Amino acid sequence: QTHVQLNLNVKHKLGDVTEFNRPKFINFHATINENYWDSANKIADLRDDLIRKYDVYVGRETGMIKTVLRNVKEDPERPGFADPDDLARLCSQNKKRYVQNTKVHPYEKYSNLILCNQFSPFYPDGTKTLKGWALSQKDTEDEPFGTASGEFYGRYIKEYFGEGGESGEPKPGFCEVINEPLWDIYDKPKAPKSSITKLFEFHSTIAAQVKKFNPDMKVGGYCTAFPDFELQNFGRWNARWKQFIDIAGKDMDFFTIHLYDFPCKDGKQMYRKGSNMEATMDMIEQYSMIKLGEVKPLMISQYSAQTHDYNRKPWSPYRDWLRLKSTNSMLMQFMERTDNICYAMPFAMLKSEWGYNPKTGLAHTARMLRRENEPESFTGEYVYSELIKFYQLWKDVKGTRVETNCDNPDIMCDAYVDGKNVYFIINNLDFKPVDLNLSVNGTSKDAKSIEVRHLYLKGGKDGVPILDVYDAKSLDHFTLETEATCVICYNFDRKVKINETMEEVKYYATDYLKEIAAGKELVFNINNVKKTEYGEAVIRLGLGRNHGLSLLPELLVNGKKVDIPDNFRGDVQKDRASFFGVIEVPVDYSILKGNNTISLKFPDNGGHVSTVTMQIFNFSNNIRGI
Ligand SMILES: OC[C@H]1O[C@@H](O[C@H]2[C@H]3OC[C@@H]2O[C@@H](O[C@H]2[C@@H](O)[C@@H](CO)O[C@@H](O[C@H]4[C@H]5OC[C@@H]4O[C@@H](O[C@@H]4[C@@H](O)[C@H](O)O[C@H](CO)[C@@H]4O)[C@H]5O)[C@@H]2O)[C@H]3O)[C@H](O)[C@@H](O)[C@H]1O
Ligand SMILES: [Ca+2]
Ligand SMILES: [Ca+2]
Repeated sequence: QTHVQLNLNVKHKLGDVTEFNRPKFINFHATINENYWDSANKIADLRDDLIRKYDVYVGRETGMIKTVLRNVKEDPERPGFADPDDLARLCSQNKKRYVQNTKVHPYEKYSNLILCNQFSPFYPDGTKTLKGWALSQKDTEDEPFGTASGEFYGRYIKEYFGEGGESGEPKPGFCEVINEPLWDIYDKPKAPKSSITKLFEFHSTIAAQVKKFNPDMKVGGYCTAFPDFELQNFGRWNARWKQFIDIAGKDMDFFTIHLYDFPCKDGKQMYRKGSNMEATMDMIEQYSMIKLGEVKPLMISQYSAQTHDYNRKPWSPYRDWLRLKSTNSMLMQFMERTDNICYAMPFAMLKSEWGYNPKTGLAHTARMLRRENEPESFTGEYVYSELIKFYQLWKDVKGTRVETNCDNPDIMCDAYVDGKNVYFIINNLDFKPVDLNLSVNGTSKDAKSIEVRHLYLKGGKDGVPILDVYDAKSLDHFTLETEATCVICYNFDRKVKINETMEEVKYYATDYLKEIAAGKELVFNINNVKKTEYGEAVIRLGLGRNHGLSLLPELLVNGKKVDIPDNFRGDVQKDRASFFGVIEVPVDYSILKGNNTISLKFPDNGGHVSTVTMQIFNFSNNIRGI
């Protein structure tokens, strides 16, 4: 059995973050004003049900800005620029419509918009708009590449947005430059394979133009489709994210990526959830520290699963389950880095009727709503898809984060205390059920009631997701299903007393990305580590190696041997072309100092140590009783 401990009197602080952030995490890729809320739905007031009743936030939108770009007239004085007057006119028309849409104004408190451009025709590669002109492709001293695209974006923001309600739509919280650009530039079928660094330069130019018109706006990039750093023996890292940080990092307010699991790509299962995404995120942070001297806030503006083998099929509950299980696991991992994550948005749209293709009968593959007669036909009124089960599972969850421990790296856990209520969340990265033994420490009182919520798959492949919700008299043991999540809600007679603190601090090494040779010591240094009397620690070894090569180096920390566990977070990456993941290594706190030397020695040749970082967990008192 796996032992899962909730220390509900011990605050878990990370930076200045001590609380669950519902807007940052419990959200979807929608806006309050899309017209799809207001027709063809079984529920008459769907905003009240989804946004208000479930307390769900928004959002992200790229379609309105695309429509304006594709239809705006060209400046007669400046070939390749949007006409400022016509741009102001189109934006004013849209503003007037927002101003008159008074029914949506009370929902602005649920909205913090991520604005982004779709790749085309915003990227100035010669693609013409519906008006027959292309954004300027110049790259001169006075007109650096992207000047016209940037001016369009800055003017759009200035002209369309107001300050809420009858003054116009609130300004976006975040402006991403461009969606998944290297997919179109380099990786898609028949891509032109034009310059990669030119796209990075373009980001600095866009940021400068947006800020010329809108001085306080936050700009970010590069909104990566598939951040796959280990490919070509880390040549992909070196050509892409490394260069983006070197070229544009200083000009970005935030970094942004997309993270998708591949549960079914020609029958293969290639996951990011677990150790792989830990390696991706650690590498961005570590190289940002080396080059920029600071970790940049990270946005994940689309995440969950891409379901290739089901993307030419009609809707099913099973396809929704594939998305659900990736969402829950990735969310837990983003919650662990809440101090350096500014926004994480599951890729689920409200309705996306525009994505229905009548030639094939295929609807959009990531919808909160589906028509009642799907999958047989795209007819009938809209009802919730199975993706609503995510928001049902996470309903009410809020409060001050408290310490949890689960002695199986395939089991992730977290917990939040909201007055009398405690939410204990447990997620399974393993591909079988896991029996859990639960301990709740730090109070002398038993809970008044326990509500168990368990989201799992019934019936195997092509089965259905089930959200079981029930009251329990006690919960000392619980079997968490394959890739499942539970949210256990404890209700107490009186407010829970939080009287200790565990402060987590993450430390980076002085260097990174070292080639592995057999028998050759690799030395990393992690310095200025602050210790207290009582604490715990985890060393984080990012390894990128071909299959068959050892993931069990000899590890010395300050000259002392430290064992590496056989088990790490998530799957062994069998169907991936190589292993890329962080191996988390508990380390005796007494071995650590302020300046630390971490030595690795492998028995075999090949691959890299991508990063070595360390989490320190410092206690306010002897909370373990050692
Ligand atoms: O499209 C017009 C429409 O856009 C709407 O806004 C879009 C904008 O923000 C939300 C909407 O979707 C986003 O784009 C994503 C979306 O189109 C999904 C599909 O639902 O696709 C995602 O990209 C996919 C596609 O291209 C890159 C990525 O993967 C690709 O698949 C590949 C496989 O085919 C292959 O076998 O394997 C490789 C890996 O090796 C890939 O997996 C492909 O599926 C998009 O990110 C944003 O564009 C707007 O709201 C509307 O008004 C209207 O403008
Ligand atoms: Ca990309
Ligand atoms: Ca990449």
